[PDB]
Amino acid sequence: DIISVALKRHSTKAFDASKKLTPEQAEQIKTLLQYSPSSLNSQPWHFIVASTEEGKARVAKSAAGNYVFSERKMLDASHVVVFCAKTAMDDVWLKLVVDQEDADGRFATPEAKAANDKGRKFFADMHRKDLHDDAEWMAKQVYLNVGNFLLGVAALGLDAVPIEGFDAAILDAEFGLKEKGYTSLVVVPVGHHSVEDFNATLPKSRLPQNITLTEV
Amino acid sequence: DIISVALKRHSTKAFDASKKLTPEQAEQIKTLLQYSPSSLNSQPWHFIVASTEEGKARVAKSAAGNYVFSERKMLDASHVVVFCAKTAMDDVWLKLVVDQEDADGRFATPEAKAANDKGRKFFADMHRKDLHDDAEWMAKQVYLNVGNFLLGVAALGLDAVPIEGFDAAILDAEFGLKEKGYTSLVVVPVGHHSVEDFNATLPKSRLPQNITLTEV
Ligand SMILES: Cc1cc2nc3c(=O)[nH]c(=O)nc-3n(C[C@H](O)[C@H](O)[C@H](O)COP(=O)(O)O)c2cc1C
Ligand SMILES: Cc1cc2nc3c(=O)[nH]c(=O)nc-3n(C[C@H](O)[C@H](O)[C@H](O)COP(=O)(O)O)c2cc1C
Ligand SMILES: O=C(O)c1cccnc1
Ligand SMILES: O=C(O)c1cccnc1
Repeated sequence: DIISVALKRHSTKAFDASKKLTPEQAEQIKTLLQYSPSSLNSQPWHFIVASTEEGKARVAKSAAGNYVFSERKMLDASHVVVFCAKTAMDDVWLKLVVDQEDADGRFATPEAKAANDKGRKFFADMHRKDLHDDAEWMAKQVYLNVGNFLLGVAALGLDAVPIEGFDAAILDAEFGLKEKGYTSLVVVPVGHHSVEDFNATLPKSRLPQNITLTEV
Repeated sequence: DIISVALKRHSTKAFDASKKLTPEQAEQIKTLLQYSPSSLNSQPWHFIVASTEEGKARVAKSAAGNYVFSERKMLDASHVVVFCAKTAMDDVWLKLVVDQEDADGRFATPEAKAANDKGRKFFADMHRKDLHDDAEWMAKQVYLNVGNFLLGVAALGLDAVPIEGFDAAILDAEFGLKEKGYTSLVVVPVGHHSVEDFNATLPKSRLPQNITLTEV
């Protein structure tokens, strides 16, 4: 039951450095990142999946100094995913999405294809020119992906933790993201928790529905 | 299996208005909204769950003008969730979260509780005072919740569609959100697709992982 999963998952505070994902699980986590939905199917994202110790070290540089509790989590875990957002929306990226939709056989005619591209241009241009929010709007889609991912990995029976506690500037420069047109937003170490994870046996806490939720 | 679910879910273009959530399902979707994770467990969110004809109509007012093709989706679905973000953060909201954690028994001492509050203040204050990004940061958490929700509902065997195509100004005023300190971001009709959902029988399209994903 997916509710069981939601009610039992937690942010892992410590991972077992000897516990690695199976080859199949590593396939599955990539599938989840890929198939997240997104406004307009714009998919405005890059993922860095670090599974080597050298790889994870490069990511963990972003936590050295000020985020050092995040460091252990990034280094101990089997796989560390950096979620990145496109910085500006390029008409090349919109073309590449609609051509992918076409290749997959989503459009019955070229009329259908041109109409999809036109719609996508309209909203994308609205974010950039009008609302001046295209970076933010693209970042929101990455956070949607994160939410999808966390539940997904929890349902696979894997431990994870979302981390905003890292230096985006450091991690960007470590992978040359600014120049490729990306920016790191969230790091998600994935694996199996150790006996040092105090949060594994703590009760979940949420505000009551009568505060957060109106039924009409 | 959750990967099956991720691969099979779709954005529903038309719902069957006769097909209601069971009373149990209506409780389950509320559970998912509440138990989404968030940075600092800040839960900077409100939900409107519209299940009456009256209620859905009030939401569908937001799909005036350019957003007309949203309207059907909002009226025909069994349940329609408006995801709202807090507009600025109040110290009252941070208190209410830490008091909730305490009531749920997450802290062994007052030292534990005071240190959690102070940590939450540190990052929260960083967003408002330094980065001037607290609105955006709270909205990002709401989108994480949306991602969690869409997969969750899909795992329950329910259809849904995320909608950014609505008039947030109209929906806010309809529900007096500005005055209560919220703003609508995403509308998610939930129910069962009809045979007129053209998207139910189309292939899923995503960019290939050789574009989106770097393994290190
Ligand atoms: C975007 C995001 C950022 C987070 N950053 C951190 C982090 O830097 N360090 C950490 O220990 N937990 C982090 N968390 C975990 C949260 O504190 C956690 O989701 C929240 O307290 C709810 O608990 P749960 O995830 O165990 O249900 C983050 C959560 C989210 C959603
Ligand atoms: C934030 C968000 C906003 C969306 N808004 C709309 C919308 O207003 N109308 C619509 O029909 N679909 C909307 N979509 C659906 C997307 O087009 C869909 O998620 C994407 O094409 C991928 O297809 P799938 O959800 O079937 O996998 C939205 C998706 C997201 C993530
Ligand atoms: O994905 C869509 O079709 C979409 C996204 C934003 C606004 N209107 C439509
Ligand atoms: O939730 C946390 O633990 C958190 C959030 C932001 C930054 N550092 C920690």
